[PDB]
Amino acid sequence: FQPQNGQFI
Amino acid sequence: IQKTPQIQVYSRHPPENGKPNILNCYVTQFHPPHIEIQMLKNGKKIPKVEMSDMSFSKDWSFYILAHTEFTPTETDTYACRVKHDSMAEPKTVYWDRDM
Amino acid sequence: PHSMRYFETAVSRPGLEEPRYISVGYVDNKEFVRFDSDAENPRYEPRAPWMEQEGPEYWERETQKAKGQEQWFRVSLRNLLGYYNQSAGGSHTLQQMSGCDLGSDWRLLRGYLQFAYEGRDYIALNEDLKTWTAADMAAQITRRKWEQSGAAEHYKAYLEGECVEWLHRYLKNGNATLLRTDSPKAHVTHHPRSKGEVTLRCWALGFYPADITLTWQLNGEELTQDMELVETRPAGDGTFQKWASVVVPLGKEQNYTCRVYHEGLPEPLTLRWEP
Repeated sequence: FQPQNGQFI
Repeated sequence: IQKTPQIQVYSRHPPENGKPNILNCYVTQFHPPHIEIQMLKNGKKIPKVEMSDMSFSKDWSFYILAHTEFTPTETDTYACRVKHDSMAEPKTVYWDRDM
Repeated sequence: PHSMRYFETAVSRPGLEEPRYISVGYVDNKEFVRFDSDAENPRYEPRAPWMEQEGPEYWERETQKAKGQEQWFRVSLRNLLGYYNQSAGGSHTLQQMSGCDLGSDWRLLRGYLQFAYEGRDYIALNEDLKTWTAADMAAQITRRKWEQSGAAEHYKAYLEGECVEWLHRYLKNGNATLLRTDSPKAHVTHHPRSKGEVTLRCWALGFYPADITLTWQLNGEELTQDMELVETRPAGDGTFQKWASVVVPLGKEQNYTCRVYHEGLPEPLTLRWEP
């Protein structure tokens, strides 16, 4: 289950 | 931000002159992912070389498996030539039947 | 003692052509799913026979998330360009590793979430799942940015939730498969060298998983003294090989034994040179 990232770096 | 790749050249099955087999070129510990690997026969580039998909291990470095069909003989020499940005010149490693 | 990880990579290339994004999933260190933006029709693809079970819905959902990830790396990749003062026309790499480990009890034991840029640690989420460990100055900008926005909480939820729910699921589907083994088949070869002295090499082929132990002994004594040992290597068919050798005094050859230890063997192996 691919995780979906939060705020960009 | 480079890493100099390690190379191992070996057959999939124990060699037997005349018996078809698969020759391997396992490249590891390199970065960035772009790289050019060539497999040679008596100094000539082998056109039909399969390449595993790009993977990287826990220390961020990448590894790949290049292989091709070959039929060892008493006379033919096989080698792997790796072209990567972390080296100012390509590195060539020969297939050694005893390794 | 199971786990699941997603190893993601985004590499920028010379020009105004969007970077290539590659994402690979693992269960107990075995690749089970893969996505590549270079491919013809980019979609998430099965990579272990036990994943073909999932219907269309699953692959569609996964494919979308991955397309979002690709965009996220596109953006993040530009910001890094600034952080480090790099011209907009070079070669760069941003990588991420995320996942969870389950303990004996199958409960979350630890979650992971780290990034690297140009091959080096950039910022990692700590075991507490709330505080960050930036690797350098540049990374501080990002850490400050993420603290000042509760970015940690977002991952914590995934790591203790979906990560765990789906790992349990995948483990159920690929139960016996994942927990399989192929014993190694060994043999010893003899090779000349030094005047008198000679080389004996013990081979282990066709085994899975890659974990294995090769030992050499002289008169029942661990000869951990000058033994040649290559890194374990993939054969290409999904099995592995590894070999160890020693330089021995000619004639005194049959005075040495090779012992092979592997998780798939009913019992360890012992073998000697056989002229």
